[PDB]
Amino acid sequence: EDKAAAERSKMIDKNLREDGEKARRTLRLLLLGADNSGKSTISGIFETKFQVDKVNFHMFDVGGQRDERRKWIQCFNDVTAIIFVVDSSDYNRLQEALNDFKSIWNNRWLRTISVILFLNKQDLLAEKVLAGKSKIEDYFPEFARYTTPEDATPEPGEDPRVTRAKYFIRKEFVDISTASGDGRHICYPHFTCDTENARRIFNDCKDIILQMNLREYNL
Amino acid sequence: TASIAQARKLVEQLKMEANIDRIKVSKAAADLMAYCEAHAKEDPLLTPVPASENPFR
Amino acid sequence: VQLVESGGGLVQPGGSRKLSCSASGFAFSSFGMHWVRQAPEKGLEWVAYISSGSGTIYYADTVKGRFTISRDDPKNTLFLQMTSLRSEDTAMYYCVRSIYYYGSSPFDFWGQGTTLTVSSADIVMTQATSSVPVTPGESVSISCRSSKSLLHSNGNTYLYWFLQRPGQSPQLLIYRMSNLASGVPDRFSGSGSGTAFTLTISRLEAEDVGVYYCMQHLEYPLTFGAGTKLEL
Amino acid sequence: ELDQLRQEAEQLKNQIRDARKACADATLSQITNNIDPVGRIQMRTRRTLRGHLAKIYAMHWGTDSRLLVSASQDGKLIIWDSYTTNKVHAIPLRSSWVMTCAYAPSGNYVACGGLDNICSIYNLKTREGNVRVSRELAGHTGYLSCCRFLDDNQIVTSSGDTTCALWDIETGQQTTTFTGHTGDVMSLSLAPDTRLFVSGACDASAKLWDVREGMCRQTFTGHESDINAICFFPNGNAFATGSDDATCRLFDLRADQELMTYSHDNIICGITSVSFSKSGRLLLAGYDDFNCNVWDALKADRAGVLAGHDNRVSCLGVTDDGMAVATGSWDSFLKIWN
Amino acid sequence: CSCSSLMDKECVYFCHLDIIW
Amino acid sequence: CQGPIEIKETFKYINTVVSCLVFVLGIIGNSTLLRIIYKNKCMRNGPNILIASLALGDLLHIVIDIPINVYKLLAEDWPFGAEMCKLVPFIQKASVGITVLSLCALSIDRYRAVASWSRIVPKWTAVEIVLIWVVSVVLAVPEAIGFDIITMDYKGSYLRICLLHPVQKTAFMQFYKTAKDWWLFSFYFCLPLAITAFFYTLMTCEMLRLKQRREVAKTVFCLVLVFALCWLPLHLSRILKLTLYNQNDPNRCELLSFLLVLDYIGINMASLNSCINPIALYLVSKRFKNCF
Repeated sequence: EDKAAAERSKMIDKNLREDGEKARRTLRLLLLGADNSGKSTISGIFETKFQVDKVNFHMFDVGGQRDERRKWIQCFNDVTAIIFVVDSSDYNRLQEALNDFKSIWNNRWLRTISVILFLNKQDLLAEKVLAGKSKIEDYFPEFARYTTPEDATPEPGEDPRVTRAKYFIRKEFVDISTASGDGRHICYPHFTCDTENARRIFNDCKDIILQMNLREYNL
Repeated sequence: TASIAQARKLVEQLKMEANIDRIKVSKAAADLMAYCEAHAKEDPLLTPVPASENPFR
Repeated sequence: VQLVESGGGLVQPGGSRKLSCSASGFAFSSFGMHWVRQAPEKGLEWVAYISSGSGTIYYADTVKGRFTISRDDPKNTLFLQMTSLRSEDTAMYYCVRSIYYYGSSPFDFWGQGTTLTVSSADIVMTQATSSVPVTPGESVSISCRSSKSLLHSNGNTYLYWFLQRPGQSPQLLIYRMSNLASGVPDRFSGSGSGTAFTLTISRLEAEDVGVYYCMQHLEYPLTFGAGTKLEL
Repeated sequence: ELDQLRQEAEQLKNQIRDARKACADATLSQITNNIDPVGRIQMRTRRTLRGHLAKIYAMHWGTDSRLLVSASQDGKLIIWDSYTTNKVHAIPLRSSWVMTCAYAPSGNYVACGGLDNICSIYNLKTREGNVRVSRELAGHTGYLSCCRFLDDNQIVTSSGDTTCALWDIETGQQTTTFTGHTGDVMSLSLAPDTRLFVSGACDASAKLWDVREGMCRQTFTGHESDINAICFFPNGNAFATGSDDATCRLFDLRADQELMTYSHDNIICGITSVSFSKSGRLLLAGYDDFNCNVWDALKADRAGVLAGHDNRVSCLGVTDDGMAVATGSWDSFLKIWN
Repeated sequence: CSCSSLMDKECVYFCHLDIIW
Repeated sequence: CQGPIEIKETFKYINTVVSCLVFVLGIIGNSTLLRIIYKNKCMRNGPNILIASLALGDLLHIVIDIPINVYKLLAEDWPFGAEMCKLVPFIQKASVGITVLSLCALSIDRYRAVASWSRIVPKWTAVEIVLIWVVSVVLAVPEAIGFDIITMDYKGSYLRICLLHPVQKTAFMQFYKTAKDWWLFSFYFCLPLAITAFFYTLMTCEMLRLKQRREVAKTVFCLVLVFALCWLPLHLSRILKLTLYNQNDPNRCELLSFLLVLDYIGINMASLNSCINPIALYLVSKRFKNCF
């Protein structure tokens, strides 16, 4: 019975398209970061069901994985953006956090996909540099030669020592992102602590989508 | 501790793996070649079937 | 899986009425539905067929463009509109449920049915015999003849076998060659040479008594052969 | 003491290395130099299986050469008909992220798994018609990578927990656990007689196991980098595995050694899938590039190129009767070859 | 190009030297 | 009057060197785009076939007009027959008819993704390209019928002039010549330059309301602006004819001379427009810069 079998196929693919069309209006997101960073503040794979400006955002948070990250990421080639969370409050795990950063930046699969940065616990960084028991940020002595940039205006009523520290972290973040990858993708350095995260992530997602669309038009 | 137990398990596993029997690779190669040549006529990939008996075309 | 049909009874000829069947235990939207009629002490006959999503609706050539069959998945009910009634339309209407895919089992479940009483160039299925008494414990074999060969070029035939025990709806026995249906013992076997199709039973049991029906699926008219009855 | 354990382990490794070197009297390339080269083989796409909404990750053939199982990241286990292209089933997965799918030899069950750490098995012969999950296995705490069926009741699964698990469908609990691997075991293959199963991990090593004894029997570490897919030879005493280093190596259980290495200077990307033919004459491997490569198992020669994919290949399968070959890629297309 | 159907010597010569459009 | 323009030899010299330079630059320019768009499989997106069609139109553009415009500077005989005498005006109108709407089509598709929150040969695009390639021929088939070869003796010569016949044959063609200048202006300048300016500005407004966005806004604005000033001199020359041409004043000797000056410089610069888009994509697109 070809006619009856074909109709069943015509029924299945229509539902596939109907249920697949709704899978495009919802934009997928990937969340990565160290255990110290408050990723949950913003089983296996954890998916968050939240939406803003009439588009659903699917944030995928992983768990259970011990250390391997170089190939389970193969499934996340399609997701348009990746969220990176850095616990800048603690300097001991900062060095290993950037080693993870360089690992996924130079992935053989994550070469055309941008990343969005969320330096969680920025407040805890603020009181740490204000008080004692903190020095060099446990970094190379090259931080002393660094100078605060005047290009970007800080949020008013800021500590000039706090701004020096955070901008230095962004400067190396920009350096590590611009070291390789060329113009294929651009890292987005943003701060977080925060009810504006939902709005901030949407504009970042719109920017890469806008940037990708112009890239496909070759203009 | 866990390290000593892991090392003991590893050395016992290595001993068990070494205790197995191994044959010369020439005999295994000859057996593999004989098996390949015995089923050669039954492999459509090696010898494509005519379109009359092809289920796809 | 249970089908209940409501409506019917004695009706004035030439009138109109609605026949409804209630389906439960399975996803109605994904199944195709068939209507078959059984006039008192006569053979089976196809009436109408509706597919999944009502994409294609087919009717018997004798009543083509006359009846109306509709389905409503949200309410889980099947409808059959009786536009006109004649002396030929009094029968034991059974509702049949099926899907069509590779390895599927069409015509496997049949509803209990509701009783309605009134006040060419197609394949025809025939049976050599009509009745035979068979003692329990032995093997009984029957044969069927088809007007045209049912061996489609795909590689399988489309001969179906059924058992209608007295007092209940027919149940599927064999739907294809060299395979068996579900919920049936393995004593049943069937084979065909393209012209004469035969069904064999390894050992007839007390519950195996009844009347055997055959239906082809090549060509949607779907004629039903004359029933062969067994006696013990 | 404690250092004596490491000394004994090193002595054991040296002993097995010396035994393998002694057993390597010669290589079979010299033997196969006599045999006739297979020559150039070209195969056409006899069927283009459009319909997938996203990238395909894994697939498994059935006992018959007509039923196809494909899994994609959209979360839809959909069963296709090879001969007439019509969709047979469409099972909406609970978790969108999937990476493997296996078809039972009896044909009454199908299974899938991925990053959800769940081995969901589905019944395809339900009286209700629709496909429903029979049970879900949550023993593994790591990402699921591959699954293979022993029968309607036993399934062998490899996950990211650096362990291989044998499950019982009737009880839903683990029967035996294999923990001899150091890297996350990913690809899993059964012998034709369903007595032994071999698998590989990211430790550049392939280990052979027996399903009932629950212990490792053989180990192979001839690779130089991470390995991705591994499959059994048709006869049952051999196997070959692909790797990320753009090389393929075939091993023999009796020989306990590597025999050939399938590598070409042109190839720069690793292997993502590997499957033999019915007779083992032709070795088929899916590569990380946009095409697929076909190798000769014995002569280690280049036979043909399978193009037609606009995105990287992710899966490959061969029919039981050898009539067709199915290769799936991220381009949402299943390509059937012969 | 020609504005009339008369001799139009200047116009016809110009269109004979004109670009093809 | 001392001849219409008695072809100043210097004018022929500058055209020949500048048209040949445009021809080779045009030939390698668009053909490289065609080679890249065909040899590689990944560069087969929806906009890519639209871009290739514009380059394909630019290919057929410079192939036909350039050899025969520069020839008439050397000599005017039309030694190609009457059958082909209607082929160049039909095809060359269709040669640029595909390109003029391709820019409009490219602006249509570019605005789609900029105004869309999602992105990634589409069925709509396949229909869209098919429609333009036939609507250009349909809108240029009036040029096929009407052109003819006429003999005329200028002080004694076997000169075979070519122009649109004043008899008009069919009454419909009579309307065609009366609005020939305006129909060309309306359907090559008025309609195209309006939508490609309204939609591109809408894309710019949506994109902006940032260095890459500002930079990409300038290159598209430059592309539409350079398109407007490239085809203007050729279209303006016919505009001056339909407006201020008069037979009573004996200035036709200078008037036709001035317009013939504008005709050849305009068409040569119009041919340069056909070749600036493929070089434009080289300097704005990183995907094509590294694929060169």
